[PDB]
Amino acid sequence: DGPYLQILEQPKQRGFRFRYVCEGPSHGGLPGASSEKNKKSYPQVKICNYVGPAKVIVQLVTNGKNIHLHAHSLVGKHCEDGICTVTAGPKDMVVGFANLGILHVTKKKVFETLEARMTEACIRGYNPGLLVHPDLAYLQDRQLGDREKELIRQAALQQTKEMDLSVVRLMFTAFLPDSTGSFTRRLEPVVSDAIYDSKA
Ligand SMILES: *C(=N)N1CC[C@H](NS(=O)(=O)Cc2ccc(Cl)cc2Br)C1
Repeated sequence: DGPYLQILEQPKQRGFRFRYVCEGPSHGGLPGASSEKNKKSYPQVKICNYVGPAKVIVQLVTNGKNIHLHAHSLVGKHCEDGICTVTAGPKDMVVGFANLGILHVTKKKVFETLEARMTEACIRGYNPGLLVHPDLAYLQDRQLGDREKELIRQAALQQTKEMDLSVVRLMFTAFLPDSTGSFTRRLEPVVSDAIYDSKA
């Protein structure tokens, strides 16, 4: 059986509030579903049917029937431009995320963000067929043609109206190395349970 990503512990659905810019940095983390005062635990995945070096990304996605990129940003260690990028392996294939925050996007900046996020996803091959638009399906970086840009602007416009800023999901995607060592072999992604803003 082929290599696949496994969720071992989900994020907890309720009880963690989305943070604002003004709270600054944080050493704390979105809790795992099984977390307790006395034994804190965190979202945790495992790469399976493969041992060796790997890349794991976390993206923030929506809780709609057609799952898309969310406008909020993952922040914390190993977070850039709303994506958390870590390594796995070469022996231990289990990866945890103990420093995840979900940063409120500026409403008014939802569109600009999405467009900003959709582009990067398409450039990097981070699930654009699935998460941006069906016809952007040519995943895998990438120099953007004019027709790609227009689907993106159109998608972003459309999906900005749809955006629910009170709920997100994590999407985990693992990458294995090609012959050159570049992490190119993308395994099918896995979506987490919904996370709802506490607002407290
Ligand atoms: C940033 N300057 N903020 C001011 C209000 C928020 N503060 S907080 O630390 O995020 C928690 C808080 C505190 C008081 C009130 Cl009334 C609401 C909230 Br969410 C962000």
